[PDB]
Formats: sequence, structure tokens, C-alpha cells
Amino acid sequence: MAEESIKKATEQFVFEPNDGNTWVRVRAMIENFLILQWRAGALAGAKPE
Amino acid sequence: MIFEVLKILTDEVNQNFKGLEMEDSEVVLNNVALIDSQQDVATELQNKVILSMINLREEVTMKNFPNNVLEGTKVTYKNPKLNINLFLIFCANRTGYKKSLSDLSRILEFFQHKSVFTQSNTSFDRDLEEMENVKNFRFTMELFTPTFEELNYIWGTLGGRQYPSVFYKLNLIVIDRDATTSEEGVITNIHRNYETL
Amino acid sequence: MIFEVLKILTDEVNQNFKGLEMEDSEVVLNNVALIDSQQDVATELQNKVILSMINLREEVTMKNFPNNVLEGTKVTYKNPKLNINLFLIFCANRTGYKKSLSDLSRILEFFQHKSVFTQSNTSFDRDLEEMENVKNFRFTMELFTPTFEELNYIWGTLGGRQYPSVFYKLNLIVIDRDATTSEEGVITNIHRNYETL
Amino acid sequence: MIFEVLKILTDEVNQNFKGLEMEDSEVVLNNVALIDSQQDVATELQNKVILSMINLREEVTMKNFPNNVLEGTKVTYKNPKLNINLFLIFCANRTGYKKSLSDLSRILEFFQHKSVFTQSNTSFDRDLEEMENVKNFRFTMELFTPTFEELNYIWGTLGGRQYPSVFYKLNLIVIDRDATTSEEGVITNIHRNYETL
Amino acid sequence: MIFEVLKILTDEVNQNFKGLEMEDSEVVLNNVALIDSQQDVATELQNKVILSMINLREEVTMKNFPNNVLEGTKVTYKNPKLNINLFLIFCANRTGYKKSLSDLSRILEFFQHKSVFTQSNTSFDRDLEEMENVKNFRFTMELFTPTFEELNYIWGTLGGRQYPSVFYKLNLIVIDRDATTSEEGVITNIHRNYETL
Amino acid sequence: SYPLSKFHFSVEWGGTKIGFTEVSGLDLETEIIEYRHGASPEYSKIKMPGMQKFSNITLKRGTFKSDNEYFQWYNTINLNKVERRDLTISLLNEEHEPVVTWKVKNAWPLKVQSTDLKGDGNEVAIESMELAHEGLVIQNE
Amino acid sequence: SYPLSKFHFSVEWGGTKIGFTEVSGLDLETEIIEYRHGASPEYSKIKMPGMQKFSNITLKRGTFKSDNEYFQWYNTINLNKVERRDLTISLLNEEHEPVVTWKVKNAWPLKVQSTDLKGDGNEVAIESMELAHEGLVIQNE
Amino acid sequence: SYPLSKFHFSVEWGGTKIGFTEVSGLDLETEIIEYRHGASPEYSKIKMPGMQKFSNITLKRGTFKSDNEYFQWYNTINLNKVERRDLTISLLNEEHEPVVTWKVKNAWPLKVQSTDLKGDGNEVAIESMELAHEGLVIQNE
Amino acid sequence: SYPLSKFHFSVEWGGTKIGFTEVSGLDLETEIIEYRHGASPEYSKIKMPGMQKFSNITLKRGTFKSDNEYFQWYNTINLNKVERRDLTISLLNEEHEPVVTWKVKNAWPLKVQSTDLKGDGNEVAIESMELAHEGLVIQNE
Amino acid sequence: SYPLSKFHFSVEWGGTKIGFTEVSGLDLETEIIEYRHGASPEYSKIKMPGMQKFSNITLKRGTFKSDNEYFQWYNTINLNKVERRDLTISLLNEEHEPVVTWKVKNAWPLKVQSTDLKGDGNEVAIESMELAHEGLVIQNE
Amino acid sequence: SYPLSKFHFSVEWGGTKIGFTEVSGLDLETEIIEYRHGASPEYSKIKMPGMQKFSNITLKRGTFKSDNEYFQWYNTINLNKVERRDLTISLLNEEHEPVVTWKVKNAWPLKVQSTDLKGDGNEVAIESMELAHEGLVIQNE
Repeated sequence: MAEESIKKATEQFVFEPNDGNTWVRVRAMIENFLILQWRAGALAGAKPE
Repeated sequence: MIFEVLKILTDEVNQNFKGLEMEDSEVVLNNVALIDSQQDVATELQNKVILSMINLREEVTMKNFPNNVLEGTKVTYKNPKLNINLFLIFCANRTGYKKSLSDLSRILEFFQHKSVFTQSNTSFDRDLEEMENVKNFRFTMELFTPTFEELNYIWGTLGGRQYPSVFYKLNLIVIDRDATTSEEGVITNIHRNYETL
Repeated sequence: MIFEVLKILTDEVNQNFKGLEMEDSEVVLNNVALIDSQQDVATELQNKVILSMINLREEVTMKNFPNNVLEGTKVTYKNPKLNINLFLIFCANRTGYKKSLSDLSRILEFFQHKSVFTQSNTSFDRDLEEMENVKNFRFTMELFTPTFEELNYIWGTLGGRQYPSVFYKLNLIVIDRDATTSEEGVITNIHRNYETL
Repeated sequence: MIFEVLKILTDEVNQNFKGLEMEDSEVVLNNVALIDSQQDVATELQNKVILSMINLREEVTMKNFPNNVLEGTKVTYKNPKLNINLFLIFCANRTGYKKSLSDLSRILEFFQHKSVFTQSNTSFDRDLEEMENVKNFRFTMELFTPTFEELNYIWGTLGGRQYPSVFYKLNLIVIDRDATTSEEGVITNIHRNYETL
Repeated sequence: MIFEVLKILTDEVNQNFKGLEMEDSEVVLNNVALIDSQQDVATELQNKVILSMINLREEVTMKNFPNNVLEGTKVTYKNPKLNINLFLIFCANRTGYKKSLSDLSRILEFFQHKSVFTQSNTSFDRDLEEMENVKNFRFTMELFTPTFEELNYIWGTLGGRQYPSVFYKLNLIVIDRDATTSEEGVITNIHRNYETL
Repeated sequence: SYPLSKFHFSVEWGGTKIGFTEVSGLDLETEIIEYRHGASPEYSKIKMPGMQKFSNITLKRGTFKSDNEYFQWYNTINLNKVERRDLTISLLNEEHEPVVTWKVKNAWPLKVQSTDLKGDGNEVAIESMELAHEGLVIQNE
Repeated sequence: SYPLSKFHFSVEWGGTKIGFTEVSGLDLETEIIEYRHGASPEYSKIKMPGMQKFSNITLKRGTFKSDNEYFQWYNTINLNKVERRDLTISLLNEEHEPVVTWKVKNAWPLKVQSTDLKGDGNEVAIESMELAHEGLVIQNE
Repeated sequence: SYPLSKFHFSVEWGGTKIGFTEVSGLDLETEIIEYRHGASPEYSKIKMPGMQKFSNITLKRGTFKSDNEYFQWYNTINLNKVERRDLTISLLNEEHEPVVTWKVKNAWPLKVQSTDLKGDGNEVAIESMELAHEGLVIQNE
Repeated sequence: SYPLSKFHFSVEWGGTKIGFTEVSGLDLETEIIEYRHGASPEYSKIKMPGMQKFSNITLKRGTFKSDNEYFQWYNTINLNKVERRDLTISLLNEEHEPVVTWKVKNAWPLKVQSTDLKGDGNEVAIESMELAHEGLVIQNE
Repeated sequence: SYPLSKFHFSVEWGGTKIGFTEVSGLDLETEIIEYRHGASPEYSKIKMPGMQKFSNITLKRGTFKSDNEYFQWYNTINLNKVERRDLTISLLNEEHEPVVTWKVKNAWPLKVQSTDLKGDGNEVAIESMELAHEGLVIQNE
Repeated sequence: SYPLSKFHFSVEWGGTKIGFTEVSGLDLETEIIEYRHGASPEYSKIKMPGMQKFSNITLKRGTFKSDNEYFQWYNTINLNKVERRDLTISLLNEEHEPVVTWKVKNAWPLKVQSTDLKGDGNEVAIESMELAHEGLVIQNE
């Protein structure tokens, strides 16, 4: 399940520039997904960290 | 592109005086502050209308726009373009005071009818050698009327003795060197690694 | 129409001096800033009252009015008209200081009695060749008295040495080229299509 | 370091005029206020572009930073460094007014493309004897456009007769004598005494 | 004590130029407003750095302090002391513009390292006859950078043509005549009387 | 491209003249609903949209002879009845054609304000009107 | 056409002099009634006019010798009784004829304010009055 | 005629000196009572005068040696007792005779404020007093 | 080192254009809980962190032809449903690379404000939007 | 005679130094009691003095090395106990003798405020103190 | 002697850099308790000290690359837990030694505010932090 969502997040950049602007957007998209899964109780840990 | 836009604008006003069969009125590009300087420039200014540039500003709404180009599987990086507004004056300096008030009405009448100027609109000579760098342009003219406090600021930097005058505001001269800083290839392979933490 | 309105106004004040049997007072259209310039214009200004234009503004309440014409089954498109207010000065420059204070009372007395000027009211010479473009006009005169901060702004652009003076505000000079941009025909057939969505 | 930064900046603009094959345009370091002073300096200013310094400020965010050095078991004490921003003008003073407007476009085009200057970036002559004190530097250039009230303040201290001009703001010249005030040894023995109060 | 503090400060800057082996730079006490006055004082100002006093203020926190002296069974009454802050300028007026920018860096470098001046710190000649009234002093120097509106005020009272300059603020010159107004004896006998009201 | 300016515009309101001096109050706003249950590991709230609101529109123009249009619209109030109109406000280009249009339904006036009278200044008379309405749609294509 | 100016005007109030310095407070305002039932597909309210309101009018002029008109009108208050007057305010053209008229019914004064006394300035004395009333009709034809 | 100026005036208050710097607070005000019954064809209210109010008067002057008059009047407060005085304030012409007079009954002071002390400026000391009273009559004849 | 300036920045919001004029409202705030029992020798309170809060973000830009992005996002509100987006705001250096990034989750618009229309000035049209969200993380490395 | 100026003054407060920069808050104020019975032919109220009030006094001076007097007085608060002092504030003439004296009983400090720290300006450090007290008597003879 | 200036200072807060731009909020304040019984011949109240209060401290500095200290301290909040620190703020002389020191116990941050982003000006980025604490002692000797 987690892979399906993450894959969709990175496929948006197939022919985009490979630079700092992309790397930041990719990371932010993935972390927001994982934070929500944590909030719902899927993942262990006191804080997302 | 500052000189070439103002040289084009000078020709359009001089063409309008020709169609009205007025053979005494001509507009000249020089600076107003040297009208009574009495050093070698004032003899060109006598019995003429003078167009000058008094201020420069920068357009803020377009400042953070990017300028990269994508083609194939390759990207070229460039710096963002600079956009500039101008503030202009038409200063009448005829021998007769009655003749200066007649020329100011004609300039006000001309911009009331035509306010947009493009590369297809204008009648300047394209073959001239000083105009070999101009390709595509579009600018508008808009009348500007200042208060009494603002007139004191403007004529305070031009001598302190006013003349019959009108003020205009010009929009969007584009300044851009269009040089390349870098070239790179786009993303074509994606790898993902997962671990149990 | 800037020169023609001010030339008409100069004749009305000179006619009023004639009815009072004063043969020394005459008003002249020139600019006040060159009274002590000592270059070829000051000799005309001596022992006279001088009328000059010091500022221009635009009337805002009439700015977005349209100007199209409908006739028959046809419409012609035109640009909106420009409307302008003026700010004027009467500057007395007589040889005697006592004579300047007498002329300023007469100018204040004249506009107290007559404030509206039309094409039927005035006594200017219609046959004159420089006045061949004027058809219909109406303007009012209103006395304007500035504060001490405003007088410093006004005389700061005229030299810095004041003279006995009164200030007036003129209303509504109309500037319009009256040129046609386009012609089209009006709506004569209407078709409506309905579908079940 | 004020003279050496501005001498380096003068060489970079003169190199850019050389690559464009313009053999008439040269920038000179002098002061703008003596253009029409007519005492022995004005003959150097004619038919040139002039770069001058008009103001000095101090950077506030770095003011309370310390500057001590620790090495071994020994500390040396020094005063905090001074950091300075500059405000500059490029004033075009060519013989033709049309030529001044062409040089101002080139200066605006040059800083649009290159804004960071380091000891590895620039092409000044390192072997020159007046430049023997410079080691490491980094500064940026940023375009500054003032309002009408600010232009009256600036040209009020330079004469009162403006010229075609652009304004720039330079960041971070570091001024520091790097002298020692004191030397001491660090803490190596700790003693604690307790009593019942 | 105004002349003696500024004469001491002039010697400290001239000593610093000597240790750097610069034999052309000297500071002179005169007034900046007469640089181009062309009446008998301007020949002393040429090719020099000029130090001048532009303003005076009063320290408010010490204004209501008393100044009486008690000794034995006797009191002497005196007036409170006056405390004054100064505002100073260093104006560089060298023949070359490049040389003025080098001297301004040295003055900025000198006050970055040393900011407190006492009777034990300084190297002025104590034996000189004009300096026979000075006993004990302490003052600090602090850099002052004005805005564009403040520069227009300062150079508006000095001519209207600026020069490369730095501004400083001097703290606490003490002015006091130290004269006696009265002498009286202290309280030594107390008597109390009570009544039933 | 080139940014738009805001001094050339027109208003269709059911009167004779379409030239005004200023327009304000063209806004859209939604209220917020918040929620948290006690077992959530985040200690802040989650947010949803709820009910919607519209604000009043103000129009200003100059006073002219033989034009009592503001008072004629306000005089149609009879107990709970009024004449409701459609309102179309356009931003124009240099050849006087619409670019951005605001479309307003079911408008009626609630406040009419006349000029104040002063002796010392030189000023023209401005009248102002405030309108209530029930919806707004923005078209820019 | 030509816009009107606001410095030439007159006031008929039942006194001797008709020249004043400023007039303010000539407004009309209606309160609003709102409604929504739960089955509506729009999530906003519908609006109706309700009850009407009028605001107080302020008049200002200079102080002259032997003119106590402001205090004479205010002195007719006896418990719940007062002398109610009609008020007619006109905007004039260049030949001093009315153009826009405000017609006020049942006016009486509620606040009379005298000048303040200051030593340092050069200023004339201004008196001010505030009026309550029961209706206003605007005529411009 | 000729308007009056407001910089020449005098105050009779029961003290030694009659010269002051400023006077304010000479006002008259009546509260309003409103009514409507449900059968009226007008949807607004009718208005009546009710109870009356007076505002406090402020007086200011400079501080002089051996003049403690402000504090001597304030020191006569003993529980509910005070010395009540009549107050007469006049506006004077060029030959120093009264033109407009304000007549005040039953005055007593409630607030006495001294000067503040500042070191840096050049300023004189001003003292101020606030008075309560029970009526005011204006005479201009 | 060298301080950063605040005029070069970009916003990734799911639209076509990333250039704006101003951003505000990037804050973090925690409420406080206080306590004291009666036997403590200090007469003040002790303090703890409690629940957390986030504030709304405002974005401004210019109005251009054929760009109705603000209204298209606001038009996705259907009762309690909306399109929630991720928001990435970066501060850039001289070679246009990110230095400080603000990362926002679950954003949706609640207020859209158009320009006002004025005749006399020379001004461009600015539109503004206000956003609600559910968290913010700052990255500077 | 000649008015007094307000820049030369002294304060006796139990500390070492008597020179300050500003003093404010030397006021006296009495509350008011009002009454009306229903049979009175006047429709306003009668007024009496009631209970009295005093306001807090603020003192300001500069910050000097080895002078912690403000904090030493504030540190004598132990639960409901404090060191109460007498306070004497005088306005001085040219030969430094008292003219107007304010005499304060039972003073103690309630607020002590330090300077703020700023990097860009040239400013000296000012400290401020606020005092509560139980009475004030003015002597000018 | 010589007064102190307020532009040279340092802050020890547990981070790497000690240079800031401004500090505010270093205050002490005590609440007041008042009492009067009915038999007292004075008609005012007597005053006592009660409970004590401390205000929040604000710190400001510039934004630099690779310094995320403000956010790292704020990220240690876990439900009711935080990292509490001691805070020492000193005013320095010309040879950079302490003169006046403010000593703060048990500090933790409650608000972190980033810079706003503007396109038109030339301005550096400033960040700000607000701190809660449980006591303050001033040392000047």
C-alpha cells in the first residue's frame, strides 16, 4: 500500500530537471503521506521523527 | 533598449506634426536641465520641444518569474529578465509663449487617440544602422498629473524655473542578456530502497 | 484648446479695463518665471500684468464615460474624451508698487461679478484667423487662496522672489480628436438552440 | 578596503565594454558633484561615465559578534570587526544625449547577468603595487530605484541639476585592524569549598 | 574645553598616520563650509583632511545633579556642572579622488581599534603653552551613519556640494567654572517646643 | 506577460450612466469547522469548510443635474418588497473590451449617502451606495 | 456634462440667517432580515428589507453679536414638548437657484455646543447644533 | 457683520486672578425617547425629548509663586460637604466689555492635576481643574 | 558570515505560475498551562506547554489575462469536501537554489479577495488569498 | 509676575542620588454621587462628593554603574510586608530653593522596568519605577 | 559619572551564536490588595503587596545559512515536556566585560516567528522568539 502511493508521488518528475528544487519537492510529498499514516496509528513512535 | 524605444517614440510625434501641415514644430531628444546652462548645448535646445527621461522604476509583479528552457531530454538555465517603467516629460521651449501652448494641445490630442505602439504599428525606418538590434516590442503611454508638492520635487532637480510641460508614464521595457549559465540532462531513472526501521 | 481659452480670457479682462477708462493697465500672456531672467523676454514683461499657467489636472468623475454613436442600423466607435482643469496666476509687475495693488483690486472685483463664460457671452473677435477652430465652450472661474506651505512650493518653481499675485482655478477644457476607429452593423437576427442535458 | 573594492569594480565594467567592441565608453572613479564646478577637475570628467560613492551604512545583524581566538591552553583577545554597506551611482556624461542612454542600457544589462564578485571571479591585475593589501573578498550588487522625494534629497547634495543615472547598493566590505589586546591562559584547576550556614 | 579636546584628537590621528609611514596625510582643524568660498581661507584647506564641529547637544540624565561641598562644620554652595555632547565630521579633500578614499579607510580603521581617550592614554605635548588649562579627561568616540533625509539637512548648511566624509559622535565634555556662591555653618543645636492644642 | 491596471472599468446596473469613480467589496469567504478527539497523537485540530458568506458592495460617482437614480431605486422598498437587479462589472483593455467580469445576482440597495457641504474647500460632490446581494461568480477567460 | 461643487448652499431653518459653514449627516438606511431552511442546496442566506432608520444632522456656523438663535430654539423644551420645524437645504448654481434639495420633517435640537476658548491661536468662534428628525426626501429634477 | 474671535476672555470663579489659558466643555444635551405601535404605515419611530444632562468644565492656567488657589478650593471637601460657587465666563470685545456670557450655578471641583516634570525641554508649568455643576444659561444680547 | 535577504523566493502551490509579491503568516505557537498550590514559598506560578496552534497564510500576486487559478481552487468546495494540497515555499540564493524551506500540509483556501477599482491613480491590480492548514515544518540545512 | 518652568527639580526618596529625568502622576480625584426624586421641577440630577482616589507615580532616570537602588527597594517585599517611605518632590528656583512641594506618605514600589537593548541606534539606558501611595498634600507658600 | 549606552550586549542561551539585534520584556510586577473598614476617618483605601508576575521575553536576530537553532529548541516539546534552560543577558563596557546582568531561570519557547517575504524592498530577514520563564534577578555591582 505504501509503495503504491509513494510511486505515484515520484512519477510526477519523469522528465523534470534533476536539481535541488526537485529533491525538496519529492521529499516533502513523501513525508506528508507518512505523517498522515502515523497520525492514523499505522506506524510506531512518539513523534514522526 | 532605452535609446531605441525613445527614438521610435520621437518619430511618431514628428510624423503627426507632418500630417497636420505644421512645419515649425519638431521634437528633440535631449535633457531639460541644460536649457539655460549656457555651455555649448543650449543652442540646440532653442525653439524646440524637448523629450527627456526623469526617473526609472522596476515592475514588481514579474520579478520572481523563472526563465529556464526545456527541450528533448535537456535543460538550459538562464537568469530572470529585468522589467523597467519610465517617467517622461515633454517640455515646450518655443520662442513665443502662445506657440508653446498650441504644441502642448497637439501632444495631448495625439496620445488621446493612440496609446499602444508595436513593431507593426509604427512608421520608423527599419533600415537604419543604429536600429539593428530591435526585434519585437509593445508599450503603452499614460498621462500623469502631479500635485504641487510633487512639482516642487521634479523642478527642484532641473533648475528651479519651470516651463509649460506635460508628464507621461511608459510601461514595460524588457532588458535581458539571454545568456546561458548551465546545461544538464533530465531525470530518466528512478530507484527506491525500503528498510524496516 | 488651451491657447484659445486663455486668449479669450485675456480679452475679457482687457475690455473691463477699457470701460473703467484706465489706459495704462493691460494683461499679457507670457510666463512669470522669466521676469528677471535677463535674456530677451524680460523687456516685454515690464510694466504689465502677466497671466500664466502653472499646473494641469484631470477631472476624475467623467473619466470612464463612453463615446459611441448609434444611427440607423449602424454603430461607429470612438475613444473617450479627456477633460482638463487649469491653475492660473495673475502677477502684477507695474513700475510703482501702489499701482500694482490697484490693478489687483480690479481683477478681484471683475470675477466677483462675472464667473461664467460662453460663446454667446464673450466679446472676442470671431473673424481672427488664429481663432478659426473654436466652436462651443463653457467654463467657470473660482478664486483659490493657498497656505504658507503651498506658496513656498509655487514660488519655489518660479524663482524664489514673489510678486503681488492672485490665483484662480479654471474648470473643464474639453480635448477630443473625434476620430473613428470602427464601424459595424447592429443585431437583427436571434437564434436559440436547446438540448436536454 | 574602500578604494580597492571600487577599483576592482571599475575594471570589470571596462572589460565588458571591451568585449562588445565599444572603444568610446570608459568608466572613471571621481565625484559627481564637481561636474560643473569649473575648477581644474571638470576637464577629466568630460565625455565619460563617472562612478561615485554617495552614502555609508553599517550592517546591524553582525554588530555584536565576538572575535577571540583559542589555541592550545591560551586565548588572545581582539576587537569585533566593523561591516559596511555602500550606496553608489553610475552617472553618464557623454557629449551626445543619445550616447548616454546607450551606455546606461549596457550597465543595466551587465549586472543583470553577473551579480557576485570574488577573488577567483575577477580579472583585475594582481601584480599592481597599489593592490598589494587585498586577499579575499565577496560582494553582491543590487539595483536600487528611488522615489521622487528621494531623488530630490540625493541631487540636492550634488548641485541640483540631474543627469541620466542608475543607483546601486553594495554589500559587505569588511574593515578590521586585526590587532591583539591581551593574552591569557585557560582554566586548568578547579577548587570548591563548602560550609554549613 | 572645546578647543583643547579637539586639538588632542587631531594629534592622535596624525600620530597614527606617522606609524603607517604615510607622509602626505595630515588632519587640520578648520570649518568645512569655506572649502570653495574663495576668500583667503580656502588655500589652507587644499589637499588635506578637515575636522570640524557641526552640532552641540546637552546630556539630560546628569542635568539635575547637585554640586555642594561639606567639610568640617561648614558648607560651600556651587552651581551644577553643564555636560555637552559633540557631533563631528572628517572631510577628505585630497587632490586625487582615489587618495581620499584611502584616507577614509585609515580613519575608520583607527577608531575601530581605539575608542577611549584619557590623560594617561594620549601622546599630546603637555608642555605647550596653549594647553596649560587641561587636567583630567575621558571621552569616547562612536561612529554615526545618517539616512538620506539627514544628509540633505547636514550638507544644506555647508554649501550643497558633498565630499567623501565620515561622521562621529563625541561624549561628555565637562564645562564648569567652579566658583563659590555662599558659605554657611551646619546644624549643631536642636530645640523642640510642645503645646496642648 | 503584462499586468493589468485598475483605472478603466464599467458597471451595468440598470441606470443610464455606467461611469463611476470607485468599486469595493468583491470578496468570497467560507467559515471553518474544527474537531479533535482525545486519542489523537497530534495535539492540534483538523479543519473543514462549512457555510458561506458574501459582503456588501460599495459604488461611488459624482453628482449631476437631473440624475436622481440612486434615490429612485431606494424608493421601491415597500415593506418586504424591492426591485432586485443583476449587476455586471467589467475590467477593460485599451480597445474597451471586457477582460475580467464580476457577475452579481439579486442586488438591492440598503444605504444611500449624499455629499457633505463645506464652504472653504474646492471639492466636487460624491454620492455613495451600498448593496446587498446573494452571490458572485468571477469569469476570466 | 459638468459635475457639481459643494461650497455654495443655503439652509432654511426658521431663523434670520441662512449662511452656514458645514452640513453633514444626510443619509438613508434600511435594516436587513435573513433566512435559510435546512433543505436548500445553497449554503448561504436570502435577504429582505425590514425597518428603516434616520441619522442626526449637524449644522455649523460662526458666532456673531446679538444672535442667540441656537439657544432660543433649545429653550422651548418643556418636559415632553418642543417646537418642531421643517428644514429645507438646497445646493445652488451660479445664478443662486436650487438644484438638489433635501426636505426634512419634524426637526428639533438635542445638542448645542459652544466654542472653546484658547489664548495662543488666531481662530474665530464656531457653534454647532445636532438635530433629530423623522424623515427625509431628496428632490433633483 | 464681523465674526468674533476666541482669544480674549475672562473667568470669575472666586479667586484672585481671572486670566486663564483655555476653557472647554460648555455643552447642553437632551436624551431621546422613541415609540412605535404596530399599526403605523411608516416603518420608523417617532421621537420626544426626555431628561437633560450637563458635562464637566475644564480650566487651565499657569503656575505662579504663592498661588495655591486650586488646592485651597479642593481642600474644603469634608465627607459630603463642599463650598459651591457661581461661575461667570465672558467673551470680550476690543474695549474689554462682555459680549457672550456663560452663567454656571453650584460648581465644585472634582479633579486637580499638577504639571509633569521634564528635564530636556523648555516648557512652562500648566495646572488643570475639572468642575461639576448643575446648570448653564447662555446670554448674548 | 553574510545575512540573507528576503526579496527572492518561490512558491509551489499546484498552479502554473510560481512568482508572487508577498507571503506572511508562517508562525508556530503553543498555549500555556499554569499551576500553584498554597504551600509554596514562591508566590508565583509554574508553567507547562499544552495544545498547539497554527495561523493562516496569506499570498498576494498580480492579475493577468486568462489566469483564473484562485477562483478555480475555491470552486472545489462542495459542502464539507475540498481539494487539499501540499505547499512548499523556498528562499533562494543568487544561483536560484533553496536555502530555507517551509513545508505545509493539507492546505485549502477560505478567503479570495479581488482588486478594488479606482479611477484617479496609476495602480496595478493585486489579488489575495488566505489559506488554512494543519501543520508546518522548517528545514534549513 | 513671572511663570515657573518645569525642568529644574529634585526628589528625596531615600536613595543616594536625587537627579531624575521625568515625574508624572501627581493627581487628586473624588468620585461623584447623584440623586433625583420624582417631584422635582428640574429634570436633571444634583451632585455630591463621595470617596477619594489617588493615582500611581512614575519616576525615570538613567542607568549607572554600581547603582542597584531600584532593585534593592523592590527586594524588600516579603509576603504582605514592605519598607514604606516618605517622598518629597520639589520645584526649584534659580538659587536652587524649593517653591512648590509635593508631600507623599506610605510609598512602596510595585513595578520595576529595565531598559530595552537595541543595536542600531545611539541611545542611553533609562530605568523606570511605579509607586503606590496613600495620600498627597501640595504646599506652595 | 558617565551614563551607560544600550547597543553593546550579549546573550547566553545554549546556542552557538550570542549576537542579537534586540531584547525586550525584562520587567517585575506585583499585584495590589486594598482594604477599608467603615469607621475610618480617611475616605480612601490602604494598600498591600500580594502575588507576583513575570512577563515574556522577546529576542530577535538575523537569518543565516545552516542555523536552525530556533526550530530545534521548539521541536523538543513532547506533550507536557520541554528542555528548560538558564538565560544570562549582559550589558558590556568598552573592553567587553559585564556591567549589568539579568539572570533568568527555567526558560522555554512558546512562539517562533519567521520573516515575511516581500519583493519590492531591500530588507534582510529577521526571526523572532518569545520565551516563558519563572523568575528574574538583576545584578549590578
